[PDB]
Amino acid sequence: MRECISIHVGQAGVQIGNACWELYCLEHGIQPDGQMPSDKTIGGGDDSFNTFFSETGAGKHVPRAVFVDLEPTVIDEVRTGTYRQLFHPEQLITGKEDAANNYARGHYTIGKEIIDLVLDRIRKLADQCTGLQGFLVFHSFGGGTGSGFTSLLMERLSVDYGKKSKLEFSIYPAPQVSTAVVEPYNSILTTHTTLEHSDCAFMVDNEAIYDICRRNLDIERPTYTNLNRLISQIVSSITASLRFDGALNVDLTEFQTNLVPYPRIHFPLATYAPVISAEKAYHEQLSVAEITNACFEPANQMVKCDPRHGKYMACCLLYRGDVVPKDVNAAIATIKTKRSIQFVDWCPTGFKVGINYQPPTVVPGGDLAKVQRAVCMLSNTTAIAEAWARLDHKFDLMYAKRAFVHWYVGEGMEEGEFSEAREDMAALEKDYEEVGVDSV
Amino acid sequence: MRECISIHVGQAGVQIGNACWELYCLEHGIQPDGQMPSDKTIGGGDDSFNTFFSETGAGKHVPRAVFVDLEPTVIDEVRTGTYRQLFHPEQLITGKEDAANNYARGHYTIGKEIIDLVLDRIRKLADQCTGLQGFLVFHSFGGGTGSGFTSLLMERLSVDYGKKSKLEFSIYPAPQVSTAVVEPYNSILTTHTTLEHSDCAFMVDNEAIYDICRRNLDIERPTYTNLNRLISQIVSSITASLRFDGALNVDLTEFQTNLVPYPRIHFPLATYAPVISAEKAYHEQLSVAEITNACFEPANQMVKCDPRHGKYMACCLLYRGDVVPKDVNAAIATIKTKRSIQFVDWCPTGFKVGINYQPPTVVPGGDLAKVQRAVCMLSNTTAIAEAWARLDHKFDLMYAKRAFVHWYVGEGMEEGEFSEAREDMAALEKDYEEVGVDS
Amino acid sequence: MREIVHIQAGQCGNQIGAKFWEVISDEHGIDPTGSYHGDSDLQLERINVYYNEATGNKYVPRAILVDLEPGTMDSVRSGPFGQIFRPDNFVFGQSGAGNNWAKGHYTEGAELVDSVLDVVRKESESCDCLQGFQLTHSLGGGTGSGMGTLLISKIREEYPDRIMNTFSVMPSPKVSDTVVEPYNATLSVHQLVENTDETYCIDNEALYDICFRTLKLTTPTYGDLNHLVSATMSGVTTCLRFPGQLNADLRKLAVNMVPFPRLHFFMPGFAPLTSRGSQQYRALTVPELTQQMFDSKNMMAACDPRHGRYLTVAAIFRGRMSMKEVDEQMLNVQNKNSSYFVEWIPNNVKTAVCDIPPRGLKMSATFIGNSTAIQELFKRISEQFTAMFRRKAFLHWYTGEGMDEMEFTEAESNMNDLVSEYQQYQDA
Amino acid sequence: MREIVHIQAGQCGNQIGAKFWEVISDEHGIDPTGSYHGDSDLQLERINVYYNEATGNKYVPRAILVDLEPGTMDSVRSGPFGQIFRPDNFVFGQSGAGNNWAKGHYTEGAELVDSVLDVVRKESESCDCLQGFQLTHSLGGGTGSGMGTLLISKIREEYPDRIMNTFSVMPSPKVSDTVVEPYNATLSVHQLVENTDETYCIDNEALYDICFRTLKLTTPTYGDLNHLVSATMSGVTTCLRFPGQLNADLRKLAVNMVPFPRLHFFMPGFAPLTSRGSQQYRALTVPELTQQMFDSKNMMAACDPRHGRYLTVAAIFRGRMSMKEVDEQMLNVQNKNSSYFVEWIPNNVKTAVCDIPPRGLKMSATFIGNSTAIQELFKRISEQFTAMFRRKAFLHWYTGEGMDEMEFTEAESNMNDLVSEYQQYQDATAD
Ligand SMILES: C/C(=C\c1csc(C)n1)[C@H]1C[C@H]2O[C@H]2CCC[C@@H](C)[C@H](O)[C@@H](C)C(=O)C(C)(C)[C@@H](O)CC(=O)O1
Ligand SMILES: C/C(=C\c1csc(C)n1)[C@H]1C[C@H]2O[C@H]2CCC[C@@H](C)[C@H](O)[C@@H](C)C(=O)C(C)(C)[C@@H](O)CC(=O)O1
Ligand SMILES: Nc1nc2c(ncn2[C@@H]2O[C@H](COP(=O)(O)OP(=O)(O)OP(=O)(O)O)[C@@H](O)[C@H]2O)c(=O)[nH]1
Ligand SMILES: Nc1nc2c(ncn2[C@@H]2O[C@H](COP(=O)(O)OP(=O)(O)OP(=O)(O)O)[C@@H](O)[C@H]2O)c(=O)[nH]1
Ligand SMILES: COc1cc2c(c(OC)c1OC)-c1ccc(OC)c(=O)cc1[C@@H](NC(C)=O)CC2
Ligand SMILES: Nc1nc2c(ncn2[C@@H]2O[C@H](COP(=O)(O)OP(=O)(O)O)[C@@H](O)[C@H]2O)c(=O)[nH]1
Ligand SMILES: Nc1nc2c(ncn2[C@@H]2O[C@H](COP(=O)(O)OP(=O)(O)O)[C@@H](O)[C@H]2O)c(=O)[nH]1
Ligand SMILES: [Ca+2]
Ligand SMILES: [Ca+2]
Ligand SMILES: [Ca+2]
Ligand SMILES: [Ca+2]
Ligand SMILES: [Mg+2]
Ligand SMILES: [Mg+2]
Ligand SMILES: [Mg+2]
Ligand SMILES: [Mg+2]
Repeated sequence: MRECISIHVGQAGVQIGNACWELYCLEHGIQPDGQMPSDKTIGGGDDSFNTFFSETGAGKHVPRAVFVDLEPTVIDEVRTGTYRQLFHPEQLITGKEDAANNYARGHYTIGKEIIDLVLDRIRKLADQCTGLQGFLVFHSFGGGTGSGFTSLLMERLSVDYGKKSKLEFSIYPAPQVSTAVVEPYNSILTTHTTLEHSDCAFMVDNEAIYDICRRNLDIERPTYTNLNRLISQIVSSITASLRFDGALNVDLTEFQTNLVPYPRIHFPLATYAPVISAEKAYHEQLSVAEITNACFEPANQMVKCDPRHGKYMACCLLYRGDVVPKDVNAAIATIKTKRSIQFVDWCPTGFKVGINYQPPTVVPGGDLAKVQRAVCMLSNTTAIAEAWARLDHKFDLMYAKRAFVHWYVGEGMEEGEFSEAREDMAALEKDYEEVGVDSV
Repeated sequence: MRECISIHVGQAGVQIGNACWELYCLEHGIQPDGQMPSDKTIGGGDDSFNTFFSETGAGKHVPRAVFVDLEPTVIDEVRTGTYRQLFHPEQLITGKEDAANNYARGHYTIGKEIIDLVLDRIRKLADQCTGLQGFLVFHSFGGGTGSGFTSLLMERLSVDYGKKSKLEFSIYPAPQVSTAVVEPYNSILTTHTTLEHSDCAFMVDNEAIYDICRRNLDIERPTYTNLNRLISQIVSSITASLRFDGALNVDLTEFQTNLVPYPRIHFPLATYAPVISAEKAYHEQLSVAEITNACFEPANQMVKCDPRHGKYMACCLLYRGDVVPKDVNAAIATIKTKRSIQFVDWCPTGFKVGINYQPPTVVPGGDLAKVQRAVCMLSNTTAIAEAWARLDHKFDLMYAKRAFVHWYVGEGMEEGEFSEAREDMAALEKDYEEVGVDS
Repeated sequence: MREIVHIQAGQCGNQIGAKFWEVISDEHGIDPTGSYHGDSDLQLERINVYYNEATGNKYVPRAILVDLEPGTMDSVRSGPFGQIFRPDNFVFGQSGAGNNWAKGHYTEGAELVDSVLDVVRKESESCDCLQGFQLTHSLGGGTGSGMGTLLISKIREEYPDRIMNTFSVMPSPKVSDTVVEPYNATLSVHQLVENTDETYCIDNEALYDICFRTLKLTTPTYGDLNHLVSATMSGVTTCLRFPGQLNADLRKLAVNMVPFPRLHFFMPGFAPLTSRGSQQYRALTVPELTQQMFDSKNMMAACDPRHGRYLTVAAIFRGRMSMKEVDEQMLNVQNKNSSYFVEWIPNNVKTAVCDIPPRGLKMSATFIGNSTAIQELFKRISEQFTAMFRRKAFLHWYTGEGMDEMEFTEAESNMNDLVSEYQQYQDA
Repeated sequence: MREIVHIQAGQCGNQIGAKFWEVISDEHGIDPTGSYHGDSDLQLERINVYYNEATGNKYVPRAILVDLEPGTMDSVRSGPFGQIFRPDNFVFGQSGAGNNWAKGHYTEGAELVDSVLDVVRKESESCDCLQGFQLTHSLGGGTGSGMGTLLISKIREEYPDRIMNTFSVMPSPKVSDTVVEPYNATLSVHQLVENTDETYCIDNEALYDICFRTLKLTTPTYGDLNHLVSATMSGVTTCLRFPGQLNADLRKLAVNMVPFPRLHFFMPGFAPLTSRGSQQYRALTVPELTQQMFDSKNMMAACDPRHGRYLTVAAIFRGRMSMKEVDEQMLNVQNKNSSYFVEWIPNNVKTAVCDIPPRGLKMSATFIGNSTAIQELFKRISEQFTAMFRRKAFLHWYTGEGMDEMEFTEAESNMNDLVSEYQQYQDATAD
């Protein structure tokens, strides 16, 4: 009941999916062959972990997930890796030719050849559900498949599932690990296209994650592997409310009510603490107060922006591990008197708290120290608009000269689609301004 | 024998009725069984007690009474109680849900549905009367049933038995006891609708009975049982002339003749003496002069008011026990010289005296001590108009804000009835002022 | 006036309702299986007001359990006294109401409502002479607020002449689940004003303040708040459940407590409330109960009664005590605060005494006030509503379920009229 | 897989093509017989891009050898890896082309083009997923420049959505004294500007100057020039042949490197290039490599990047090195030369690192630049064309095959336009 189907699109979506499902398996005690010794319900159940795993008669716990990519090399690693026995072959869909970092190819030329097959597999997953709650979609902004195919997919899902809720986990481009100079184009196009079809979207700034790995983890040159293990910790914290239950656990949809005051303003800022290496964790024991203060340090955000220069519209704190409410309350009382936390005048100044008692988990060979308690903060702040502004600026620099545009026109797109998307971004920035202005 | 029919309406009427019929049976030596050994005429007779009791061929003596309540829990007590065998089922009429302290609900909503059954049961008792003189009606002012249903009943009795007399025993609301906020409303509404259908009404103020029980019976917190046993002693004093051989107040018309010169001013003040605690071992026996003086003490009255600041229209002294006329005349001679007793100019300054030789009976296990002589004074004095002033003032306070009025309009009554009743009360206070004052 | 049909809806409605049934079942000597094991026939004289009799001297609560998600009612089945409820009176959906009044009232709720009415109708049919209904719910969520008020409207349609009585929990930022609570509560109050005869306003802000300031609990849980609610619900219903010098029912209570049809929102209160642990054994006295029962800090809906006037007051004392001392104390309390009681309703304070104290206490007192200071409560919600509504924040959760802004504007206007009505009698 | 079809036309095309196959066969562990004998599995992960897998574990170059004269064919066949090429993929004529572009493009070449297309089709039909074609040829002669650009047109008509990639050797008088080379080149650039998606400009003038001035070689031979070509071709195809993230196929490279369809002519460079005497006393480091592949004298096109602006740049490092250091060095060089990079294309320098170094080097670096300064190359060929066309020298040589004079005028005006475009984007500002 309340099942969630995860959809991993493109290299970023797939590799992040890999990280997440390995971590989920560790958190629930599911082995790489799908067996879950601790589950005495054989063939099914209504446990909290069933929101994410279906069960076969032979006792296998199978991710409610589809992995999709327009070329095979990335999914082939899943097909031959440690968790290859976890997924049914039908959940892993690949084409033969990718989108060449081109949104036009992902949404049209190549995407149209595989979209129906993908929807058919999603339908098979949906039919196994007694109360499908919605979808979680993992993709990059910059790739041709992550942008174009994801947009196409979201539009088709709005047709087949109506207003059934669709959440995004989106990789926002950063120069340090960038693979295309056209990532700003793809980013603006996909954001314009999916804006109406997404209910909530968690952006992960690759530069922010890169910086956190370098600073807090003492990793000289962080790879995708480093970044993805951190990202999965954030995703796990966000979905823990769906996968575990407890007296003080709060469902993600309850937070979602607080996080989205208007349909378009649906981009929460995530912060996660503590991020610390084993070497540095061997000495300090980080208290509830310490990790909560960490949440209001700009260097710990998943998107580079300055919340001090914006206004808050919602703050949710998602604790997991050894945390009792008395200590949360005392911590929050401290932050309210030491930090510059300005709310809009139309929204109550209050922190929404959820606590999961299951301790954070680390993957063996990881870089994160095992800690006793952790917190993920989700806030809706106008400061996240800074991220849109930087992207829009790169778009404008190239689009004034129409650089690289012929690659999109050649694949059937028109310049009108570009200026449409950019005006929608301009309106989004103006929206973030209006919600911040004091009432009359 | 001219027969009299008692109607007990609502909780207060029913519980007071229980107490009265218990006391009647004790006074006439009628067993809870219904047998009366002293009655040698089996299955009939023309004795004075036959005015209140019928007879069966089996020697059962049946109260000429009817009990009506719109909910069953109070009459159930009559059914499963000591004198359960006295009555037969046709005499106890119960409903399902009550009038909720709402005059309109008792008169209009629920009364409409049960009035014909009640009159049918009354017609059955009247059909066994060779010469019915009229009705004695017991009810509270404040209850929804006691006020609303009673007034509907009085209207119908005036239609079905136009010639017969109707007497009221009415319980005036008092906070010290158990009153609902809207009792003043019900009190004025019922007084207005009943005014022209009642010939003589005996008001008992719960506040006065309460204080008599505390002061003279040393009862810390009087219950309904204490109050009703004292009230029934008063009621017994008033009806004894109808239940025993005698020549004063021997039929219901005589109550009106002796006590009510003006029909509207038909609210006699009852004063009773002595009230002696049954716990007091050594009590000195009061003389005729002493109990007769007590008849002029405000503390002994059924309504707290000051007869000194009013005018008398009639006075009736009813003695029970060891009393001779000589001592009554001596007592009257003294009281007239030591008290402020002013009568209206258009009446004689006099006293109607009645002596019943049989002494007051006290319920075994009650609060009242057996005495050798008692007196109940019935006086038509304008001082009782104080009771109306108090009531009308409370009415004005709520009605000025239309407080609670929606409860009454919701049952089909018009807001105008409120004003009509209040003007009728203003006229009643003015009538008293004319009879009693001399600017 | 005998039977009351009880309905509990949503998470808060079912949690407080479950405690209500635990507490009064203990008082009436009913064990979690429905068998009587008490020592007094006082316990059974009016047991039929809230319980039906089955076979084997079994007593079954005349209670209907409603929710749009199964979680809370599974907790109720698993909790203490879970076995006591009629299995067929559990009516629940699977979708939930997402803390959304519109979902509870118009879309998800509309699909479940007829099933609930089948159970209500079946229970009413078994009543010798049905008095009316009591409903437990919160106003800040979706099921209790939205579907509870939908249920009330349907029941009034099928039983227009019965008393509708609710125990309604008001939201507060101090104990809040979502920001949209002021929307859900304003929409519900508009329904209550129109379709209930008596509503006990149980304010989560006051419950929190009592647990914090008075009982010295740093981290108040819903369990603490609900123990306060259970004690107040037991006290207010005492007169209905036990024999005494008062043969009352819901209708006589309403006629005496509600002078104007819209002003039917009561301010409940309980005494004693004492923090641990020394005083816990100290004998409490009638003067202390009476003074504590009238203290503003002891009220379960906090609207300092000193800022308003009392239209009516009912007070219920429980345990063996001196009724003379009770009278003296109530009289002196009135004499000491008679500026706080409207002079145009004579004798507007009524006292009742019941011999059976609640479990765990030698004596207690329960307050029920119809005070104009309740306006502060509606004013508080009104401000939270307008701060958001003026910017139309969060409206999309409601507009997406079919509602439009006019309905919000209407509810807000109706509630401001209620405030100014209460204000009108505060100065008369 | 994502297969590439290789085509080599003419003398130059077949010489540099053959060395290309020799060098990458060594890097992937393929012996001259076509058997695999390497050690690392990275050698076979993407072997399919350039090799078919036949029976017996043999690997056959997906290559087509074309010429208008039987010569070379034999030298290729009697060379180091001659027995590795598929016998049916040799398509040769006899008449020759005599360094006459018209003979290659319109007459004798046209007579042979259909035989070549059948082999192209036969190789393509067996590709699991063909990505495009690469052609090696010269612009100075007749077969490679003339018949090569004809092959390009014919292939572009049957596979219009595939990438057309060329390695085009530019003519210089310091290496070839054949007089009509300036004409042949201009006719070829006219074709390349319109029918190829990406063209590596391999300049014989620059290869000559690197050998003379940097390697200090008295008399540079074609073997020297071709060793530079083979090192560059190895580098610029590293990302295609080994597992990697950046520029992993022809289309992603083009999408990253070609901001405007006509400006698709790349300027390659290689590092290290060290004179024999200095190698012993010159450290081989990441800062050394980065500094040197941005040096104007190290470009394999005779031009000065300091004279123009970089539209886009791809840099590829090979061998065991520190990713942190590469990142720091590449940013350093962009910071210290910022004015040389157009400001309206953010993040226009992309960097890949492959762990497998080329033969004989601990580490190397390959530069692929799309710079406006390449206009200098097209100006040089334009100068030599206008000094040979004003007096109509040799025109008959081409009119004798049917060509009108305007075809020379259009191929020249189109090249002047190409220069003007490079200048247009060289001067465009962002503010
Ligand atoms: C009357 C009480 C105590 C008391 C005071 S003096 C005496 C003899 N007893 C009760 C009040 C009962 O209505 C019930 C509400 C109590 C709520 C508790 C669940 C509370 O959460 C608990 C943790 C406490 O703080 C106390 C145990 C101190 C509680 O008894 C407070 C109180 O007034 O209890
Ligand atoms: C610079 C070189 C090596 C080196 C090793 S350590 C260092 C600073 N440099 C190699 C690089 C190899 O890619 C090959 C290009 C050389 C082409 C040869 C045909 C060249 O013409 C040859 C005759 C030479 O000049 C040397 C033999 C000195 C050559 O090995 C050095 C050189 O520049 O190439
Ligand atoms: N965090 C993270 N970012 C990644 C990962 N893989 C790619 N990216 C980023 O995603 C962007 C490129 O999108 P990709 O996912 O590689 O592209 P794709 O969806 O495969 O699209 P095409 O290859 O064009 O069909 C760049 O900004 C990369 O840095 C990954 O595993 N983790
Ligand atoms: N003296 C005395 N007063 C009583 C008794 N019972 C009720 N009262 C008073 O009567 C008034 C209330 O009227 P009730 O008789 O209870 O009401 P009811 O006629 O049953 O009408 P509803 O119950 O409203 O339908 C209050 O003033 C009570 O104090 C009683 O037995 N004796
Ligand atoms: C069954 O429950 C109750 C029912 C009632 C009352 C009440 O409060 C004491 C209750 O117990 C709490 C009641 C209330 C208030 C009154 O005055 C505002 C009144 O006049 C009168 C009353 C009650 N009557 C008396 C005499 O107390 C009747 C209605
Ligand atoms: N006092 C109290 N309040 C509660 C309880 N549960 C929820 N609430 C309050 O109810 C509101 C949320 O309503 P809820 O009952 O959860 O929503 P529903 O299930 O849709 O009807 C919030 O203001 C909560 O503070 C409870 O057990 N006790
Ligand atoms: N770098 C290089 N250039 C060559 C080679 N062979 C010929 N050239 C150049 O090729 C041009 C003429 O090309 P050629 O192969 O003879 O023409 P074709 O065979 O008729 O197409 C001249 O400018 C030569 O400098 C070679 O092996 N390497
Ligand atoms: Ca299971
Ligand atoms: Ca007889
Ligand atoms: Ca449904
Ligand atoms: Ca039905
Ligand atoms: Mg991919
Ligand atoms: Mg009654
Ligand atoms: Mg809830
Ligand atoms: Mg030659």
